[PDB]
Amino acid sequence: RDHWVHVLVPMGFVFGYYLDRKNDEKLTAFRNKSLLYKRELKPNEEVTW
Amino acid sequence: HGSPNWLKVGLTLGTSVFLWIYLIKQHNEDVLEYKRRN
Amino acid sequence: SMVYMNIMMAFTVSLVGLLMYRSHLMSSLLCLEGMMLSLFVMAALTILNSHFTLASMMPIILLVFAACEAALGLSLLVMVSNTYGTDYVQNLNLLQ
Amino acid sequence: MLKYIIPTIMLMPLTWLSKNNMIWVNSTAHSLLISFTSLLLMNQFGDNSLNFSLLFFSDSLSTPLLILTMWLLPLMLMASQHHLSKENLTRKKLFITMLISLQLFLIMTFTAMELILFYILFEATLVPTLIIITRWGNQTERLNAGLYFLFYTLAGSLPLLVALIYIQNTVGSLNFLMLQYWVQPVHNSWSNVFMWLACMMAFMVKMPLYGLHLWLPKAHVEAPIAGSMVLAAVLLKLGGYGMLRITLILNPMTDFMAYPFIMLSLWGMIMTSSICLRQTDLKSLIAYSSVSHMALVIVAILIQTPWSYMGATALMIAHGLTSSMLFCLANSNYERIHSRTMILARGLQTLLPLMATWWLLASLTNLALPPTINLIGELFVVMSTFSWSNITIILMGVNMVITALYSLYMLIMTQRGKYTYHINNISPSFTRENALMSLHILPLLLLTLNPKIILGPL
Amino acid sequence: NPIIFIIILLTIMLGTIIVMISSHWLLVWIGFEMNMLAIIPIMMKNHNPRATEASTKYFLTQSTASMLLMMAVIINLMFSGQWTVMKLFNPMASMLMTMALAMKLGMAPFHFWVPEVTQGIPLSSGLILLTWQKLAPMSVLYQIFPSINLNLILTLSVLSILIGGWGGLNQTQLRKIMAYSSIAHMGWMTAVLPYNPTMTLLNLIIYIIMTSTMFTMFMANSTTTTLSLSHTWNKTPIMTVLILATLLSMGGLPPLSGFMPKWMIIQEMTKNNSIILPTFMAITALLNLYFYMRLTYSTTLTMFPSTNNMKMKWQFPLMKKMTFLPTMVVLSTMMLPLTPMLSV
Amino acid sequence: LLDLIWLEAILPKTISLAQMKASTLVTNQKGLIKLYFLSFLITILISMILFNFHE
Amino acid sequence: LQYGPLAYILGEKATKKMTEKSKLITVDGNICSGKSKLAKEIAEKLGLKHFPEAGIHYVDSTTGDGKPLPVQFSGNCSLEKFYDDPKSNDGNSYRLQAWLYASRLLQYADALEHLLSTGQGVVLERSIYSDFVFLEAMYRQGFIRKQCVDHYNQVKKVTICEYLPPHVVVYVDVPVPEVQSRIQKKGNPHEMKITSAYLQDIENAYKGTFLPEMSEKCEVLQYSAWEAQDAEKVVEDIEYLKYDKGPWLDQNDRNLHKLRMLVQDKLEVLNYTSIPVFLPEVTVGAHQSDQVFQEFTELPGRKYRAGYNEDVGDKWIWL
Amino acid sequence: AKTVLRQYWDIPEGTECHRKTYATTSIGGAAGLVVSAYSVALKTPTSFLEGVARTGRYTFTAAAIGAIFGLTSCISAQVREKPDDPLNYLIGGCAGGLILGARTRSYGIGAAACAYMGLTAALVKMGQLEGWQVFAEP
Amino acid sequence: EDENLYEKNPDSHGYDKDPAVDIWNMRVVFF
Amino acid sequence: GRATFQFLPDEARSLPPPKLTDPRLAFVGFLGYCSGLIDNAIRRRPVLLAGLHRQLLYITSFVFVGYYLLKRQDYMYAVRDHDMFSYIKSHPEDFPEKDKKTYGEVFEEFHPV
Amino acid sequence: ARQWQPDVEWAEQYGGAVMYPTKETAHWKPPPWNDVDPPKDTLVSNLTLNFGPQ
Repeated sequence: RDHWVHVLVPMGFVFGYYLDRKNDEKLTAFRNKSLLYKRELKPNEEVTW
Repeated sequence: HGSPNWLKVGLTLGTSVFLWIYLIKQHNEDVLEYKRRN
Repeated sequence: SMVYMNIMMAFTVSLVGLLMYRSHLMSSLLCLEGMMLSLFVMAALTILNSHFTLASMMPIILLVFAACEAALGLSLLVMVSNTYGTDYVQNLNLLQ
Repeated sequence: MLKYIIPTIMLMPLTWLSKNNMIWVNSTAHSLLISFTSLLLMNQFGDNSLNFSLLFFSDSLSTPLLILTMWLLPLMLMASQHHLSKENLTRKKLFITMLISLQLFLIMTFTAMELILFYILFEATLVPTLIIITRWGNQTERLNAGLYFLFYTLAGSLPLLVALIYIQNTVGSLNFLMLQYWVQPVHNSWSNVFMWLACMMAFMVKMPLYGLHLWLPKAHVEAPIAGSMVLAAVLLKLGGYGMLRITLILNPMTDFMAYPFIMLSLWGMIMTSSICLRQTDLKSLIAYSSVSHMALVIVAILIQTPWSYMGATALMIAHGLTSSMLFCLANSNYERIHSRTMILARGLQTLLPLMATWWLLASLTNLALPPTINLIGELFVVMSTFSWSNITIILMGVNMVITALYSLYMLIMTQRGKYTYHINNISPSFTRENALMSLHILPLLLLTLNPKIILGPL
Repeated sequence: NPIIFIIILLTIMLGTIIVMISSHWLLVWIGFEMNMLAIIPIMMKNHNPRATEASTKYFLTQSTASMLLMMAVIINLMFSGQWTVMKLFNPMASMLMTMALAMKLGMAPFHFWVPEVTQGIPLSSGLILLTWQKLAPMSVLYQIFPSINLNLILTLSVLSILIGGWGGLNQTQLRKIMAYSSIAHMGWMTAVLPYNPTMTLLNLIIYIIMTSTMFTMFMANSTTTTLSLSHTWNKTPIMTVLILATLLSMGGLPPLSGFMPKWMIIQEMTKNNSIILPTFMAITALLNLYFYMRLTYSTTLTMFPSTNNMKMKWQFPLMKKMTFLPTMVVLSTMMLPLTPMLSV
Repeated sequence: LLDLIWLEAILPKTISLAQMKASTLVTNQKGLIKLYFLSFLITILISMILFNFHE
Repeated sequence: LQYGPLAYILGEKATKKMTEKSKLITVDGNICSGKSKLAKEIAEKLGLKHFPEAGIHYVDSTTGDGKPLPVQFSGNCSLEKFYDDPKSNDGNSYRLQAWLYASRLLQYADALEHLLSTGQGVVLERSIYSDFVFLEAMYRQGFIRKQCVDHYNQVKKVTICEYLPPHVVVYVDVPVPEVQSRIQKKGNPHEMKITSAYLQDIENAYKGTFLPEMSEKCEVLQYSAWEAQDAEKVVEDIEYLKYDKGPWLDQNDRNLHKLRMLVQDKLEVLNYTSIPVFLPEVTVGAHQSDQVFQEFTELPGRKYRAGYNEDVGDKWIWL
Repeated sequence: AKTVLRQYWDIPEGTECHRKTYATTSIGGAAGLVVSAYSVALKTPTSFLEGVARTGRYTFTAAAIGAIFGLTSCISAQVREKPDDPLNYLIGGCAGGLILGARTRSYGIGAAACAYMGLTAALVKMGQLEGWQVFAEP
Repeated sequence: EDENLYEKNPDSHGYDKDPAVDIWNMRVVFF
Repeated sequence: GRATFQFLPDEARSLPPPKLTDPRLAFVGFLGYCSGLIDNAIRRRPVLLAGLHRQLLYITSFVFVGYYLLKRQDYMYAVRDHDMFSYIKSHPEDFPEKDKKTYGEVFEEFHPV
Repeated sequence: ARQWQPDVEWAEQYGGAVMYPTKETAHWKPPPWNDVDPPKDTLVSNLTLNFGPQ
């Protein structure tokens, strides 16, 4: 047919990569560090969280 | 043709809808019973 | 007093060598029914001087099971002699 | 691992879900696609450290070791098809699924984030290996060898649980290797001997000493279809690496009793390779090579202070690729002559010319010809244990002598002739026979260009 | 016959409730008195002269094991006269208590209660009913628990697996191989009972499940180990794969869920600075596995299906509650972070 | 002469050690309902004399 | 015939159908004497569902629909191949007798299954007891060995426990060995020259072996002549019908007897003859070998997957 | 009872080599009675004066072991360097085990009686040396 | 008894298993 | 620990409740999803996609029961810590305040190789 | 055929009387394949009273 047996199964990568992101968005404890690691004034250490 | 017993076929389809609606009403109540108590 | 030592010495009518041995198994079921009255009496001496007023129904109920128990055990001892004619505890076939 | 386990479990409802004989091509197709994704997020930087996500991964940061674990399911399916294709498809679907089920637990192993997550996954194997040993072998002495593979591995690993649960409620909790900043030292006592000894001895039973190697030429001698779990059982032996995770810390100051493990495994090294030159079973010839220069790491871990961890890491995947291929050289050339007796296969080197290079470039990695991944590994071990005591160059030098005469004895038995027999042995080493014999030396000499990828912390 | 077979079978579990629902030593006497009255018919049903010569070896072993219990009551009747089920106020009573009750659960002394009954009862069908009599006295040792001598309860339990282990390597009859390793799984739970008496029930609920699902697998034809060969290629080859999975689970291997108790039960046995006690037993149940390997070396390697007899017909027994047993007896090891907070 | 002997002598002695003592415990449990119960009594008396059991 | 416990407590099946119409009857006979000249002729008037004797294809004659699958999968010793009576062979000529006994037992296990289900009498051709008469001249002719004779002799005390005996059992009119002309004139090209050692010995073995069941309480009706031919037809029709209730039983031995009160003779034979896979359940073979009754592990252990195409013919989804 | 150990483990500690092996043959002598009692009960009836269990030599063996089992220690406790040590008390293992090696002939029993007994010998005094406790409570 | 095939090479070339789409098994392993 | 013989008592109202799309509740019944496939495989079905009405109601069973089971598991840890912190709060003599000392106080072993 | 050694002797060495592992002892008995009824001996010649010149 459209072969869900085939390449639809490596499409579980992004399905797994969706669950890969959900942890670090609740692992958001510290913007307070001292080794660059700053989150001093800027919109650089805030982003990609 | 198809020949099942035609008696219980649907009791399994009728118990779940009894169970799930009893579950979700117990869940949608208890989702509010937290804030009603806390 | 000494009315309890005799009879606590008389509780040793179990004595296990003569609780299943030797043959004529009726001799062993004998002391199983005779191990009562060493419990029926040893209870009755204690409930009666110390006026409990309620636990003395328990020695009445102590006979009622042990009679029905031993009567069941005596039913099977016919079945060992219904197949043989002799009880003889040195009958053994099913190993362990 | 974010999701490497999550695609490689999705391989499993693909095999039975497929059609007829397409089941070989469907599995090997997608299994190669993980090798991009395995490389992809990993090999990052790099200076103290990469804690990865959560309680499930420390990313195998300073010891990569895991890309090699993912070659093999698309390396063994092309190898196993030689004499497997007479059974039912219902069992041919089984033997692919438990093989994937062996790769699942190895992926959460080597990373494992903990020490108690390690053990339950350290012991989560040995059930799918034992199924490949007992079913799918040849004639008997499978079944006792199925029991010698147990009862060494399992008798030793149970005093881990007595000691690892003992640490978990003594000093904080072991759950992280990065809560191992507070470590009290372990002095000389009569109870702290056994804490060191029980925690260590369960690793010795897999990577063997000279004693207790008695199970290693049992499972490898009598062995599945074409080395099919024998390739796995050589990784699994070097997948008892976790002594590198433990003994670097966690009783760091007990070298006082290293000496019955040194001398047993340093004199045993010079003897257990010497005891193989009179072998008559060809698959048991390789099986003692795997004893000898694996046991060189045991005197390379217990001796601390790197310039050894430079080499002790490079030796784990030195013969990860070498001793795999040597089994593949012997899983081939048995399909044609039905004996593993090394006497019988003579009259060769004229009949199969294209695989003469595959013999030599295998056996030229034990001679090891310094620009490879091999004599960049040994010559850090040599320059390490020189600085322990100077006298150790003697035994380790005679180790280099005898294995030179040992590797060529397997080559030179094929350079003879007149063949005397053999109306069979026609098949001129087909396209599959060279393909699965390749992809071994093609990464093995490639990584010698920039082998900074193969290094510890260090 | 059919209706009265329920009323006998119904009162077996009604005998054991009164053992649990009681505040009074007289009622726990009645409780597993009438169990010893209402098991004797189930032994009989087809009237074979081994069965009659087996229940009578069963009988008087559980008459004396009854009778010493009432002796233990009347001693601490004299001392302080309270009859609630609690600590027994006398070391001459509690000593006579625990090693009286050790016959009904049979420990390593009081030996041959277990093989000599279960072997050769022609009712091999079940005889799953010998899980109630392991369940009634364990409900008595939950209360008596803070009054024991701590040496006797371990010495009956250290001997338990050392002699329940050795006893069955010399066997073929798979009822005895089920009768053995039933003292061993009574060895792990009463070695723990002085230390935190819950996380004992975890071992028991697991033991009911894994043993009940073993007998239901056995009810196609299986009698002897040689008969356990001749059904792989004849009855169903999926049966051979299933009978592998439970045994390897019941040996305690960490990919399955019979490793769920030990893993938790050593969390309690050490934490109490007792280390040489689990290291003996944990290495002892290793040759409790050489039953199961060398049993799995029969059915799962096509060992001689000869004497060509075809079962060209389907199977219609009643494998009741079987579809859900090897899905909680194997796959539960990840799904129990706290089973010991439901049962606690 | 050594690797298959004096490593194989000591540990597969244990196979032949336990099965030497796994025979003394079915073949001496040969029935004898007279001799179950004479051996329960030795166990019941030796608990009185031995140790902690009355203390 | 009972259907579980739940149906059994409402309506029982011991005696409300068997209103003396049990009448479980068989014949014994000899070769070419009592085949269907007398046996099949009497179904009516008395309402007796006839069953055939034997053959390799009885298991093929059940479970369906229904056409007989060939002798490869049901590998036996091949009616009209063993007439070479191979006294020295691989072989085996005994391996016929195993499948001869198990095709025999399922007819008698469907016999009792049919009666309490319906209430009809059943004529059999040769019961489970006739199988030992062949063994007398199977022994003295040299094509059998000992340590195969004892095997089914050990099965006989194992598999025959609950079987109530037949009722007016007829030894058919049997000649004075005129079967030597009957085996020739009636065709039978492969039933051939083999002399009186197989003829006379089984005839001597009908009398001294079958006598205890003939002396068991169920009265027999014996003839020894050429045939019935309206002389023993009606005489074994009318005066056996008078022997069905009146001159019928002495120790009574078969009645679905005094435990017909929802007890051990009412369900516990009619629940253990239903689903006939538990009936040949102790038909498992030797300890290991027996040197004749074998099948190798994987060849011909690989003759099973050929007979296992889909393993169940038709069942579809959604049901 | 436990007080036998409270006169064994308390007073001598290597010295006084007669009372050491006088008390340490009581315990091992007593266990010959325990192996005698099951060998007349679990084994069938012996000759006319039970216990006459089949091969005999039971209490003949057991008390002989504990007779030397202090004696091999208390000699070698003081003569070398005067503590009690795990290597001190190791010596009583092998030749203490070889009583069972001497009778019921060796070459397959006796050295195996020597070897394993030396393993379980030294661990006992090692036990109180680290303060080991088998049957404990919180 | 015993039945084992030979040099899966009936003059044809052959890579892995047989003639066709098993021909595509090379270009899924080589590529 | 009071209010004996309840499945789960009244005082479990202020606990979250353990709402769905938690992976255990996906896993509870995933084994039941595996179990219904076994239920066909025992009986020579020979489908492995058989009657869905048998293949359903296993999913409904485990998920409902497993949810109603987990409401007391999260209770029992919540009542566990609730009684520990009170006994921490009383009796300060069993719970001292340790001194904060940096790495200028410790002289450790020092053992180099 | 070829695959392994599933030989006959592995059934008789596991042949079920007692599983004699390391020795041969007083075995039990080749236990019954059917349900267990060997010892059928139940008979008596009933009482021979003469109510004669009584």
